[PDB]
Amino acid sequence: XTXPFXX
Amino acid sequence: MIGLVGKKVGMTRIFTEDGVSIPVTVIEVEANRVTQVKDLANDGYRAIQVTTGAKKANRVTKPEAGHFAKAGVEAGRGLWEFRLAEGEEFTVGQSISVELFADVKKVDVTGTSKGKGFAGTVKRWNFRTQDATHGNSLSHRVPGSIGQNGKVFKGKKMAGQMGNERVTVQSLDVVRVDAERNLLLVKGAVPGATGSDLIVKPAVKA
RNA sequence: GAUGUCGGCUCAUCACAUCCUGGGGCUGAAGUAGGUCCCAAGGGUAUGGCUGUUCGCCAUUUAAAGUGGUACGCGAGCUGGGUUUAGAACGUCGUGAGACAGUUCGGUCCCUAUCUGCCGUGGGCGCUGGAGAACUGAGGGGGGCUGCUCCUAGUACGAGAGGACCGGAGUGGACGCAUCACUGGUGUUCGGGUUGUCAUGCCAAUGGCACUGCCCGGUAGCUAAAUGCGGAAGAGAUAAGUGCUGAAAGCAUCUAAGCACGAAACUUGCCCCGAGAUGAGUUCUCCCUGACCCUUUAAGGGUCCUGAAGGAACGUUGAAGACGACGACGUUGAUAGGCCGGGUGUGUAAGCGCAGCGAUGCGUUGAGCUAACCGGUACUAAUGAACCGUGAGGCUUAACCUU
RNA sequence: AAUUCCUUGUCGGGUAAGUUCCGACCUGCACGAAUGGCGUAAUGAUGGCCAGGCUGUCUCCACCCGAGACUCAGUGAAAUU
RNA sequence: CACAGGUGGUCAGGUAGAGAAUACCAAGGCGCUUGAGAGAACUCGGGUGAAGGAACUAGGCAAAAUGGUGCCGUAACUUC
RNA sequence: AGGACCGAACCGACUAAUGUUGAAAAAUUAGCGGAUGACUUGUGGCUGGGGGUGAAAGGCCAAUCAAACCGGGAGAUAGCU
Ligand SMILES: C=CC[C@@H]1/C=C/C(=O)NC/C=C/C(C)=C/[C@@H](O)C[C@@H](F)Cc2nc(co2)C(=O)N2CCC[C@@H]2C(=O)O[C@@H]1C(C)C
Repeated sequence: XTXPFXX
Repeated sequence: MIGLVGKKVGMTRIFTEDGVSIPVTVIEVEANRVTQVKDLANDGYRAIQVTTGAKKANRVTKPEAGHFAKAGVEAGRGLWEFRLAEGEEFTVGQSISVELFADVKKVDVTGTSKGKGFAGTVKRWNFRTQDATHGNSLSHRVPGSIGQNGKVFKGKKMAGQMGNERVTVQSLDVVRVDAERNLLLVKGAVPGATGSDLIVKPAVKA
């Protein structure tokens, strides 16, 4: 959700 | 023509009269002896079989005992072969000295390299190390990519055993030949560590 | 009911529409230096400044700083500046919530590798008696770059200025292998200085702890920035291209038959692996020359005796090593450790004595200590043994024995 | 310009070379005066830039001391299929 | 969970030090419920480094060192 | 004297690395910031779900917040898998 998995 | 078998005794410095220091790799070329003389009627190539050194009586095998006793030559520490250039002739029991290299002026030495064991790509293939800081995550001295978007091509430079293999240095200048001491002063460095056996043959590259 | 996106880093790989080097044709090619086109992919093919950038501009180099494919190669390899969340501002639009391919500051990138594949390294079996070595080399990799300077020659050319191919020599850069004698780094296993502190009863003298307490040096070994070598020459067949002879086609023509030149490509030669090359190779040497039974009577099975050549295991070990493996030795013995001597390094120990008010200094003394190194030494330990594998090696054919 | 599309505006300074930075000009795509304007000493784990010093960040990595990785005995795990 | 976790109060030795910092100790309490051997790549945590010294990179992350006491001395600007 | 200075406890959490089936469902190590104050802390108590509280982030309200948890309406409805 935050950008690339899982930022 | 043919070469010989000796021992790497080490390295020292030779000072000339003009004040120059010539690196040398001293070699203890003990008196060699021929063991077999092979021709085309039986084997199919003109070569010889030479040994050197000595060995313990109660340690050498019986098969080789007859192989050496056949030629009436005391046992050695091994066996090697040299091909003849269509103009060489020898006989079993013949002893060969270091004077054979009296008028050659150059040789190509051969021997086994030192043992580095399991080595990395940097130690082995001179790979470029990645960034040590500025984000690097457990990938400092690693190779990196090894392919594309689906098999690693054969011969891919990787980590593995480094050393302990046949190595041949070429066109080494000769400096001195002292038959009294059975020595040979070869310029430069050669493979193998002190005590290891190595081959010395005239230079084909001039 | 998930194929993770620019660029950088790293590691690369193929194509040739060739950037350089190589070989040629025409040239409005004098020469030097260029232009154009052909053959050629063997190897090689910048560093930095600004920018997140690729790109691009700029500076300075280079023989040249190639064009492209590989999920605009490569995030179960790294990065996370950019893109691409939630936060907050400017500009702008909207009454407003909010929004913009407008900008700006900030902002968790997970995975112990089952298979394939790749780099390395072993076991087992096989190759037809078995065992121990040395080879053949079918095949497969590695390597293949290049500048400058001098002579040839201030020659040919040219009015001068300017300034050669051909051929030879030397010296360099980058890359690559090996090596540690030299120059050096490392050296928490050597020595010494020294702060604070605890302890060894105390002084003296030592040791521990504090990043090896902080430092100065430094053996072996490893190692590069250090020093030696290397790219080839040569040969054969060729590409573009140039040809001789020569008809078809009375002449002409490099070709159709024939024949001679021809490049860093290809095949060779240099280096390494290499008989699991199941097409399983070749040479030398060594060891085994039993008594019977029974049986679907056979490449049959079992018992008693026999147990070699050699190997393995075990052990002491290695400039060999992840483990296996490989190498050396095992009392007929220097394999390791210790011990003796020596060398190297550290730098005048301790103790006593002398001087001085004392801290300290001097003499004994270049003293004592000293790791892995050199040369020697059986003092200890590597044990007699047993464990291991056998007994003449099939059938057929041809030639020999008994040419 | 935390605002400027054209744009790395133009000039100058600094650098061997500066799309960034500072100082000026104004052609203000689309600043603007309490949703405040222009300044402002000091302050800031604030943003941007240039220096000195310092260094293995790098050129180009090398060696060493430790904990794992590796082997042996013991226990024995987890994810996908 | 036999957990690198959190926390309210009280007692507060000696040497050095300004100090409840820090370093070595006392009292007293522990060595952290698997170990042995080897001494490869690579990773983690550290130490040293030839010559150059930010050329690294989006951007100088860490390290080291400046680091303490006393004395001299101390710019622009300023709300003094 | 000081919402003053350096700096432990204490309270915080700017950077980096490790870890990321972790020792740990947000930590460790190295440094870092405030440290007489708008400070911090113990015990107890009160404000309560379209409401509370909020030096304001759509933050917190028992590891859950653009409307908590539990139960019930309830076998909500699902023209979609
Ligand atoms: C605020 C968050 C940005 C947001 C992300 C949405 C999102 O749901 N991302 C999850 C990623 C899913 C992936 C990687 C799935 C793969 O199985 C297939 C893809 F690979 C195919 C593919 N993706 C893209 C292009 O092609 C692609 O555009 N994206 C993949 C990475 C994120 C980016 C994207 O969607 O960004 C959006 C922007 C635009 C608003």
